[PDB]
Amino acid sequence: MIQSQINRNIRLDLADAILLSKAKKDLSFAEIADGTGLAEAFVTAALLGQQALPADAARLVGAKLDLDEDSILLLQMIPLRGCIDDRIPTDPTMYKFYEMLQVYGTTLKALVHEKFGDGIISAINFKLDVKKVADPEGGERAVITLDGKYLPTKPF
Amino acid sequence: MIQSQINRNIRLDLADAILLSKAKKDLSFAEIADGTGLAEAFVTAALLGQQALPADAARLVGAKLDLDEDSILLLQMIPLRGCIDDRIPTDPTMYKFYEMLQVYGTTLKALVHEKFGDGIISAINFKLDVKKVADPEGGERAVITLDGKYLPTKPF
Amino acid sequence: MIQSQINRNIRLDLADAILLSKAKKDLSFAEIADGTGLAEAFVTAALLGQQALPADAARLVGAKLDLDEDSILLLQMIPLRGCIDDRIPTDPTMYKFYEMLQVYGTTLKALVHEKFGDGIISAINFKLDVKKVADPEGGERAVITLDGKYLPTKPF
Amino acid sequence: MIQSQINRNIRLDLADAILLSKAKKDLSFAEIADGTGLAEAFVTAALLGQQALPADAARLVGAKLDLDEDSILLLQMIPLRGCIDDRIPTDPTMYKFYEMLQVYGTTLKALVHEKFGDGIISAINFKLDVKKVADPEGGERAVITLDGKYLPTKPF
Amino acid sequence: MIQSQINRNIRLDLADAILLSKAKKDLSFAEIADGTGLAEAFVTAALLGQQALPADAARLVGAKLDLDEDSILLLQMIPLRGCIDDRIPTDPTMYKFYEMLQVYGTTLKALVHEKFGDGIISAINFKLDVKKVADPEGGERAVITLDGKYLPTKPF
Amino acid sequence: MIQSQINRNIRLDLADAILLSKAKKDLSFAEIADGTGLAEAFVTAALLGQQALPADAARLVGAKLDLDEDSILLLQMIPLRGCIDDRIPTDPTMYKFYEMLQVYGTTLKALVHEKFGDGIISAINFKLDVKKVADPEGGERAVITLDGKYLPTKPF
Amino acid sequence: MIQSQINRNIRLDLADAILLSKAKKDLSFAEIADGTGLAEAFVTAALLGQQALPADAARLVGAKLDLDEDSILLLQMIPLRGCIDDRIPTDPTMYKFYEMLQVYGTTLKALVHEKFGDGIISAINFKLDVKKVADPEGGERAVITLDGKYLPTKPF
Amino acid sequence: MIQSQINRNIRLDLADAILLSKAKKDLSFAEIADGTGLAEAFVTAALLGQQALPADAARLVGAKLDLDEDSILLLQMIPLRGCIDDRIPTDPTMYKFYEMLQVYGTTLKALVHEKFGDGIISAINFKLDVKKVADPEGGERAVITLDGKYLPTKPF
Amino acid sequence: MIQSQINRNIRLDLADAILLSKAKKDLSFAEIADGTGLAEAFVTAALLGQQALPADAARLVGAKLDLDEDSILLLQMIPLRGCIDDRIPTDPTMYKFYEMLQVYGTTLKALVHEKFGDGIISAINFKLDVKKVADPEGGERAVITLDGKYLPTKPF
Amino acid sequence: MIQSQINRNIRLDLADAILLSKAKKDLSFAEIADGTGLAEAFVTAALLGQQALPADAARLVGAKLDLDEDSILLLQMIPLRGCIDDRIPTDPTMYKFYEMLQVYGTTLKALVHEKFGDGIISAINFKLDVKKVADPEGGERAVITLDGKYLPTKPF
Ligand SMILES: [Cl-]
Ligand SMILES: [Cl-]
Ligand SMILES: [Cl-]
Ligand SMILES: [Cl-]
Ligand SMILES: [Cl-]
Ligand SMILES: [Cl-]
Ligand SMILES: [Cl-]
Ligand SMILES: [Cl-]
Ligand SMILES: [Cl-]
Ligand SMILES: [Cl-]
Ligand SMILES: [Cl-]
Repeated sequence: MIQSQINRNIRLDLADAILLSKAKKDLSFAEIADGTGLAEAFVTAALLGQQALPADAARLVGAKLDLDEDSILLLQMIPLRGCIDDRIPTDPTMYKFYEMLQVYGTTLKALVHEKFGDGIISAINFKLDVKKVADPEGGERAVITLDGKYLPTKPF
Repeated sequence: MIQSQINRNIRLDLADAILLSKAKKDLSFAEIADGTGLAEAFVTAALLGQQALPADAARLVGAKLDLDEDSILLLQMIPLRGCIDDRIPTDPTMYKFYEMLQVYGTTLKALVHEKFGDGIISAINFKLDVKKVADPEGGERAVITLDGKYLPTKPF
Repeated sequence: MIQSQINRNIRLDLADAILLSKAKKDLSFAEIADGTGLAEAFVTAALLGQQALPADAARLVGAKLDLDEDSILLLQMIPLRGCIDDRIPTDPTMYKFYEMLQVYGTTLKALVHEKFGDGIISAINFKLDVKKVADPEGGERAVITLDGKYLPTKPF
Repeated sequence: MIQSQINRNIRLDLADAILLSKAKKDLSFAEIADGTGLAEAFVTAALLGQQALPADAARLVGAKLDLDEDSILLLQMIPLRGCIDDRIPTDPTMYKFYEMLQVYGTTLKALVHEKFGDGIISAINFKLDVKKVADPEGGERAVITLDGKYLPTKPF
Repeated sequence: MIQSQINRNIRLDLADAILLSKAKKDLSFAEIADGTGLAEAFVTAALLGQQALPADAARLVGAKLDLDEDSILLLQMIPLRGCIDDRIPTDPTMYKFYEMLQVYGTTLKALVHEKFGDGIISAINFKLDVKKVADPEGGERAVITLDGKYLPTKPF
Repeated sequence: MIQSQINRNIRLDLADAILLSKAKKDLSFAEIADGTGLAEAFVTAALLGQQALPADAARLVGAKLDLDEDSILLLQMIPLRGCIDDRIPTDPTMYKFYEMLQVYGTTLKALVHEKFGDGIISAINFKLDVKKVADPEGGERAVITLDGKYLPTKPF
Repeated sequence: MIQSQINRNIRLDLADAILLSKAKKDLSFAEIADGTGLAEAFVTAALLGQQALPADAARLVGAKLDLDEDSILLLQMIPLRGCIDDRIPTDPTMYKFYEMLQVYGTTLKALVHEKFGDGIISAINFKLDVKKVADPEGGERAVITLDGKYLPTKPF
Repeated sequence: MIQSQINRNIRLDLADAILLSKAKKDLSFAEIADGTGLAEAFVTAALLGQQALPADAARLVGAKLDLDEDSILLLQMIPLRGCIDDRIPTDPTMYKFYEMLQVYGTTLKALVHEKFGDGIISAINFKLDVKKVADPEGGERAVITLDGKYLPTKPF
Repeated sequence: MIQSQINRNIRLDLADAILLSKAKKDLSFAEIADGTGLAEAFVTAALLGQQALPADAARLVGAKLDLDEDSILLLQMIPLRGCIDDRIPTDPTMYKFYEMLQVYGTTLKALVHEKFGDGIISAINFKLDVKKVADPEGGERAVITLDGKYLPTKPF
Repeated sequence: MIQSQINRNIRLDLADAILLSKAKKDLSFAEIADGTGLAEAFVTAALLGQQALPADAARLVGAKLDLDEDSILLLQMIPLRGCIDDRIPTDPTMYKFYEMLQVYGTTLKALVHEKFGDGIISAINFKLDVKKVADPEGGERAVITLDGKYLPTKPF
């Protein structure tokens, strides 16, 4: 039977223990998500308390990280989602995504309505991925792809 | 000589004036960006107060929207950027982007450090586009691509 | 061409003007929505800056309330949604709905997960209605029906 | 003799103990509420620290979840209600109920005053239920019914 | 037909107009409420935008303050209630009532539960009055009486 | 010699222990303050961390609740007062009192200045009591009396 | 009859007009307060919207600053007090008094409870002055005296 | 070698242990500071985590309160200063000093600039004392003196 | 006589006026500060409402920007300082100085105490300059130098 | 393989442990960073949880401070950065750098755009140093140099 959480700190504590294990084993997130059938981002978001793993993926990543039974079971719980400590990120890496919203949120609204119509892009019916790409000027670029279903507001 | 703003309300007031004129003339953002050299997202951001237009583009959009000279000039100022009224958006369209951060923010961090290293994805060396694609299962998907340069932290 | 807002105050200023005109003419919301083809909840929300009316409905309610042409046009814009002044309602009537969330919000989470799965009830593919019902123990009850599409989260 | 709580953290910690014991036993909220004489939504709220169970119900559920006597006693205490961590939910499932308020809160005010009068719909003399039903267009909808007593403001 | 507001500022602006008028006429609130059939605190609350006046009362107080027709009309509207600018009062006279809550809030909960049970003291079915008495050790005391209906929460 | 706290959490954890003790022994707040020479509301506030008990009261309540000697001593310190977790109450019982302030707070200011003059009603030279009184329309009413010294501002 | 305000902006806008007049005329606060029978801290605070001037004083300053009669009448009304824009000063001169509270706030408490007892030092029955006095080590110090009554807290 | 803190809770936890010890032994702050050569306000602020003791003072107060060597050493650390839990005090005693700033804050600024000039009054080159002075009209007055160097701003 | 401000919006509104004027005349801050005797950073801060100009400088920049006499006089007032609209900057250029404090805040504390001792670095006895230095690796750096006086805290 | 953190408290707790060890051994930060290859500001930031140490440096400082292996590993993780407890610093030493931003933030934007163009100064590609210079007038000045790469904004 589906089980769900109501206090994010139970899964966030476990996130921290997972990350300590990961480090001691010198693991990558790519290699933890290998063999689960599930994208890097999805599996990583789960370890970090933001998705549920199916029973088999839970058992497999739990094997790779030496997790007790209670942990493997926590990973299959539907989480109380929300990874930002207090609304606005302090961490520069995370912050720059928030800054993208402070610069473009209204343009994104404006252009979503023009191209699709009244309503929203889903973050539920949704995938993302992060791709490292060569910058043609030297260095590297991240291509983060947000792929969500257009959901129209339709009048009643 | 480059000129800059310190109070966002001046450009955000102009943005409202622009949208009314835009509505009266029944224009699209695609049409307004036509003949500027500049991507739709970049030109939309500027009208909405989040980017400067070069003089030529400013005159060009300004003639389309029948803007006065002060307005054409304001559009060339470097803005006091920040489009969200009060940190967290109320508007469902804008809010879903914020929610993507609440679900994936720590995943984006984790994976950025794994793939690139210690540093950040730029919001300044950056590009975004919004693309509509049909959904195999019916409907339209929005694919929003955030494209930023990786900037490493290096020890000193 | 679809036109969208970015500053809630334009439509909220217009809502206040509409509400004064309404009261001068001694109209109900029922009678303003009558003839539009649209549900009284929808037309009301539109008046109050939270939905867009189609042009014909905008002209009808325009004529009823004696609104000018720019006002009828504003009523057709896709709003910057968000009716609460500062996140938490101060008004007792509005506040009690919030209070229902403070009491039942985790129970709603738990029961959505058990009855539907991992995901959300949509507020976009959505309708609500308010019905007066006699209370067998004297007086009147409000039955408020919130009706939204289940959107699952599925792993990727 | 009636007993009451002043710090939510005591029943919320108990909430988390309950959900782990629930998860370990692979129980459902429906089967914990069975035999209590009480709605599923009522008993769940109580598990999650938002209502008091009567001693008979507290004893029945405590023996389902193997809880100690101090816990069975806590469940009968009148709680310090408020399930939301910091005012605005971060969890998308919970958040969408809040989003319903951001969009329709003033419509609900307007329509309660129109249909009932000056006053409020009670969150106390109140019930709720959640039903799953097929959507004629395909998929499933949730029907959440909020059923409260109208309490008039009467002048003095 | 009943009419209601959704932005407190329209009625708060009218409050400031009422009070300038009152000052110029050197009127008290006792005198404005006289002949109204309504308690001083009720009529005052209404002038200050926190209650609605019946039509006769509104015309009567408007006669005494020389208010235009729209104003007399605004006083009959159901207000968007909430007199505190930004949640916590800055003004020392108002702040003390807030302080009484910081000191006695939890005692009031405890003693409401013990004396009545699980539920709330109504703020809607409610009367308020302020009485000046002599202090036995010299000076004056304020005896403020909050008189609200007990509404139990009962299981469902 | 007089002893005082600077962090509310010491006394509030103590309150949680007191309430647990109290619940086991199935005591009321009536019976705990009995024998104390002090008003029910004063003694309850003290147990809840919002008042100091004198040593004899501290001893008498400590024997009834079976508290250790360090606790009986803590009960005697002058508290770091402030019972609301985070400024606004989430609990519907405590919240109605905050709502009374949102509706009537400016009316209280206004009427205080009219009856007494420029200054404040004391919450330190203060008492409160709660009484049940049957409502002749049916059920029960809570009559809460707030009784505070008037303290004028006088120019200097 | 005493008149009072409920919106601070009305008196704060007047403070701004007073200050520009005061500058045009190159006046000091000492000169404005002279011949008034009142301390410069008191009179200045009134001009700044935080105290009420008695009628005589009000007419005296109003003459100095060339104020209209509505402004002289406003200076006699009882203000909605609170001079800090948003809880915490941004101004370095003002902020430093706030920093004195962050460093020494708990000490002040501890030492008021030691020297006087349970209770508070008044900000209402209160005098304030500011002296420039040379520093024996060189330069100038500021000596600011907060002279307030001790208001005890005792059982009931 | 000078040592400093970055997390206030280490010294604030110690502060609570000091106060429990102080109470158990029934000491006063005047007697803890006596023999130290240091002003009572200074020594008290250090005990409460807002100043650092020199090593001999740290040893001397540690003897009187029976503290361990880890504690005595902590007392000598330069603290992370900030005694107010969350910006605005909840405690009536501490709050009144905050209210003094809400009333007199702009006046203190206006009178600093008049009497000294453009700059600030120091909270660092600063002392404060608290004297009891009986009132001509009866009871006692607290005369708190804030004595800080004046630091001008001057153009560069 | 020294004249000071107490509402930042008067000088910030002027700041905007100055900025439009500046842009119309296509002037740099470098050139406006020329001839005033004052550092470009000082003169710019003044224009932006964060410093006062001496009469002569105010009349010079006044001539340059075509300001009227009330303005030239506002430029000479001691401002109510604080340039950030709502505590945390939204603008990427201003935000990165805030991020400097989030990353290095505690390091600056720790190193200040190690190198100078207990106390602060002044932001009043202070100056800053911004200098463009070529980066060896390609492009440009800004070297921003903050030059403040060490003000010790020492006991009393 | 690179390891990163998502919860600042793990490393902020280690920072507290480091500082106590550091206190006990009476070390300075200059000594701890000696032999590290790395600047003092860089290494201190790392101990305080705001930078990652390369393995050799981690091993060195761990030896000096007697840190266990889990700790030496932690210091190599990429941190969840953000040293400020709750956005605005309470500590006077930290606070003055925040005030520099409230006074000069917009001046820094302005001069950055004039001297470099549209864009930001990096806090990532960044060096920071703190130096003591004798004050020609008497005492010591702190010169903090912030040295960051300029990152331009250009249209796409
Ligand atoms: Cl969604
Ligand atoms: Cl960037
Ligand atoms: Cl949705
Ligand atoms: Cl209710
Ligand atoms: Cl249900
Ligand atoms: Cl109610
Ligand atoms: Cl008081
Ligand atoms: Cl008081
Ligand atoms: Cl200082
Ligand atoms: Cl300073
Ligand atoms: Cl950067």
